Amino acid sequence: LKLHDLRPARGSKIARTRVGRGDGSKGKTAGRGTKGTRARKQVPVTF
RNA sequence: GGGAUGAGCUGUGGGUAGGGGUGAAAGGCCAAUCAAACUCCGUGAUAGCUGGUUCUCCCCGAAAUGCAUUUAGGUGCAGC
Ligand SMILES: [Mg+2]
Ligand SMILES: [Mg+2]
Ligand SMILES: [Mg+2]
Ligand SMILES: [Mg+2]
Ligand SMILES: [Mg+2]
Ligand SMILES: [Mg+2]
Ligand SMILES: [Mg+2]
Ligand SMILES: [Mg+2]
Ligand SMILES: [Mg+2]
Ligand SMILES: [Mg+2]
Ligand SMILES: [Mg+2]
Ligand SMILES: [Mg+2]
Ligand SMILES: [Mg+2]
Repeated sequence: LKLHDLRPARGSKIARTRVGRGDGSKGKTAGRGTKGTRARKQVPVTF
């Protein structure tokens, strides 16, 4: 009853990771680290 | 300082247009840009390259080696 009583099951929904938002999280390279290809592009699986 | 009746200078009007013109030839000039003008479009071209990437705390925590490579400042797999 009463729409203000519905809550999702625990573990069903978890917040997305925002990756370029300061030093306390994935800071500036956003997990990329490198200076090479992988810092700006993807490497094809076939290469 | 050079020429200053000459292969002179100059006005007005016109013509040659981009891998094309024009050049007593320097790759010179073609609207302050020229070893291929400019504008718009393809187009948010591509760049193994440079730069940038924004709030917090808790736990753990490297590598800079091997192999191969049109490879050596890149990448794949292993190692961590
Ligand atoms: Mg910073
Ligand atoms: Mg990562
Ligand atoms: Mg890398
Ligand atoms: Mg490096
Ligand atoms: Mg950087
Ligand atoms: Mg593909
Ligand atoms: Mg004319
Ligand atoms: Mg020459
Ligand atoms: Mg000019
Ligand atoms: Mg041209
Ligand atoms: Mg060309
Ligand atoms: Mg296209
Ligand atoms: Mg520790």
